Amino acid sequence: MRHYEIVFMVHPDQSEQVPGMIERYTAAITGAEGKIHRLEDWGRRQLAYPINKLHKAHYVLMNVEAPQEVIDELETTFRFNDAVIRSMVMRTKHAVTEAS
Amino acid sequence: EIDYKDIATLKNYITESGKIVPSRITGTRAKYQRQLARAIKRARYLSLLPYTDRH
Amino acid sequence: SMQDPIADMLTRIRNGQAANKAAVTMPSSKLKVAIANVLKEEGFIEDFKVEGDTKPELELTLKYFQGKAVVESIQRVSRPGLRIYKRKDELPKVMAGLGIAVVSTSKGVMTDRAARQAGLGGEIICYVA
Amino acid sequence: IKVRENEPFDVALRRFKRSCEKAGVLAEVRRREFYEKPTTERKRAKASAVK
Amino acid sequence: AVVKCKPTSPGRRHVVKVVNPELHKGKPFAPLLEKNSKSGGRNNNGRITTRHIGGGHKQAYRIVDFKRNKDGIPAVVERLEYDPNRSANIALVLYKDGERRYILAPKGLKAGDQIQSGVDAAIKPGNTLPMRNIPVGSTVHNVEMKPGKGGQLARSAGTYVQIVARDGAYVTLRLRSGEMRKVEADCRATLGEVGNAEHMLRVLGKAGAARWRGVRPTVRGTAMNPVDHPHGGGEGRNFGKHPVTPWGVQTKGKKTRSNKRTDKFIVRRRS
Amino acid sequence: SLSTEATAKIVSEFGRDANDTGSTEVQVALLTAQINHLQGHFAEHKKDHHSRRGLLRMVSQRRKLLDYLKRKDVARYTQLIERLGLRR
RNA sequence: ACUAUGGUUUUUAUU
RNA sequence: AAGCUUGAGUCUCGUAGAGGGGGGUAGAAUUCCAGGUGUAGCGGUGAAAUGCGUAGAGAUCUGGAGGAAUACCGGUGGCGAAGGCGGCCCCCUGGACGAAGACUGACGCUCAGGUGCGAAAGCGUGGGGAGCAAACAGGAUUAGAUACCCUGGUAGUCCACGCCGUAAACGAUGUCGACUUGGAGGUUGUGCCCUUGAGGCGUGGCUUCCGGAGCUAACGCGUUAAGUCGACCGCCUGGGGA
Repeated sequence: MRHYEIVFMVHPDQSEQVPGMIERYTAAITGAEGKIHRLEDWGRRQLAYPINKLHKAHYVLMNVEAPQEVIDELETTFRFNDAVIRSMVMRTKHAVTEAS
Repeated sequence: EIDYKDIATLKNYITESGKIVPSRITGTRAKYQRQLARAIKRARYLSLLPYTDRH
Repeated sequence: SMQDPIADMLTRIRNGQAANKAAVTMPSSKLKVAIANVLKEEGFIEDFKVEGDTKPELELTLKYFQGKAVVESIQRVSRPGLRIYKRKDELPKVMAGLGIAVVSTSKGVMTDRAARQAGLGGEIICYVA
Repeated sequence: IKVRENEPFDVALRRFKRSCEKAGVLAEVRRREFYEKPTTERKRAKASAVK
Repeated sequence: AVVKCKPTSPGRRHVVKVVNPELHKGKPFAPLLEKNSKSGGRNNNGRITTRHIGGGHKQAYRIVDFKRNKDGIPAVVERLEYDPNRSANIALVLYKDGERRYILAPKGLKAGDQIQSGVDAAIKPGNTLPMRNIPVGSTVHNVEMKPGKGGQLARSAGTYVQIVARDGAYVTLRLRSGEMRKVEADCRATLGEVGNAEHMLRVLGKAGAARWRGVRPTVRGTAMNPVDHPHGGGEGRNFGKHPVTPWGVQTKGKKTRSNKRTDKFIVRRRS
Repeated sequence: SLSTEATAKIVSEFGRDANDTGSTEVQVALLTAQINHLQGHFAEHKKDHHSRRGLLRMVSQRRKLLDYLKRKDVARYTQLIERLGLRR
């Protein structure tokens, strides 16, 4: 298995369609012996620039260990959800411990 | 190091114009200057730092 | 890289003379040591040592005189890709009797003086005076 | 470096040409070490006792 | 995508053909056909009204949906097909609760692909919705001017139009002609681009291969008697005259729009 | 490089004694595993320059050792073509 | 703002 | 030939890197498009004209597409058969090189023929065209302007696939390897030292200047040599014709 961070932004006018994706793909990772080390809300931040009429956004931090083809099949799952703005997949750095 | 989700210490290595501070004013070792310089750019893609600096 | 065992020997005996260095080192071989003994017997060097087992090293003690080096004329007058051979009657004269040529005979390394003494020819490997 | 305080008016005067950037502070005459002193002063003062 | 033919027979060296693995090649779906009767390019009194149409060869009609049948209902593409009367060709769709229909092809090379309809549609190509729902910068085809049995603007292969502003009951958009038009927003448009876009790469290699599909070569004006076409040449084939139609009017740069009525939709016309 | 296990599947199985690489055929067999893994570099992708050029470099390296096997190893070429599918 | 040129060629030996 | 394991290459753990391939993705402004606010200017040179605008430009809001490229990071700091290569993220991967052991046993180095490859420009069959722009159509300058200067603009620059194969490809020095001189600077590993160091002492790996022997017609080279030497390959006999 491989380790990844995954830290994503939620679109404030599509936001109700995210839990039906992420709380339902936790089975698709753990069915492959993978792990999700937090999936914690990082709250509504004001942005350093307006992303074309978007200036305040909600953040979530995942922390994951999985097969690489299950994170590739999660990328198409984030893209087909469209309420999420970048998955921000980043390699290695090992698993999080003691709540960071 | 390993994190760019917080910036309150990372901003110490950025100019008021948003560009990276030269290591010779901070005494920072060149391997860590390179890491901090790329970490400052990584934090722009999480929208925690601007790209401009036009007004 | 390294084609012949003495192509790095003659230069290291000729060089270091202006700084009057009393010693020089080089990698050691059967032919280098067989030459070092005759260069001591003819008074061109004062001592030679071998040091090692699997890739040995050779140190030569160089000879000097009042304000001067002693080995002022040393050349191969042959090349490893196009070697020089002579018959027992045809071994080369050097400085019309004031120098000596070095020959590799079927009885080892010796001067042309000593090869003609025995009645032998061979390969010519150095000219010294 | 850029403008960060004014507020209804600024010093201006050749803004950042031979003022506040390059000679003084690095280059040409290399005097008064203004680039490499200000952190050493901030390292040693500090209070350093009883406010 | 198109490919060049081998010189296995005379003249074939110059031929280019269109090939699509997802194209059915078998027969159309039999309940969704009619014969499409033709009036031959002539009125009830035997006189020519349309020319170059004589000498046709059998074509049908796929009962093609321009009437926006089953509005607000989702569907799926089952197969891709050819249509002799529209350059974008056709697709066959199966609707949510039963039955098929043929639709003007949205850009795509696949089947098993779903589509949505009305204000519950996603902002994705091939979906059909009222223009009052689409955001500025959106591309659309088959955009509709009035509800009815037909459908207007952006239907030829590879065409689309893009919307630049929205205010009240109307939207403002940029045409392929260079015209700028302000159209009614309740009208049902399809997202993205209309399919094929390779229709002008057709060669029609053999001189009989235009004829066997009902296409007629147009009769050259200079080759006629001067009293049957005013452009007719002399015995030495000499030109010596300004270009004209078979009805005596000049054509090189001469304008013909005479309407003064369709003002509501006008912003800035083509230039 | 080849994995420690895909290496062991040659250097601790194919030689004439335990962990033998002094049988010249083991130097040809390990390269026949490395060149098959380099022909495995593709999918995903086809047009990688350093792998298409490095694949031909492993052909140069195999022509070196196979010509030597039919030159200085007496008879061991006909004792190897029964164990390597060099003619598929 | 603001420019193009003009062929060819020469001068001692001697203690 | 058989043993040795000094030349050369390799694995385990490790180092730095704008080296290459395949997929994704982002901030601004020049531009284009539609409506407000409010007016006649804008544009451009040595100085101007053609032009954009006056039928509503420039500027400033409002609301969005379209295209090429990636600020800082950046350091005589790094990598790559050569050519050449700096966004940020993922999926693959060559070379070089460090510690301590284990291994092949000459496996090196050179190379005719052959087959390999691009910084720009061009060609085939189609797409896409902001910033610029052979040719093109104007204007000014002029004696004329094909040139300076200026408004627009095609092919091209971008993209998919097959061709093109070149150069001041010049780091002008074909290549592997060893020895050696006076003084500094930069820069990546590993050992040793209670770092008693606010950094050295060894040993690998890397690297820029300034002297000096030898070397040159003169500039230059200078331990990373054009110095000292040895082997493999390749090339050469006046100018113009050409």
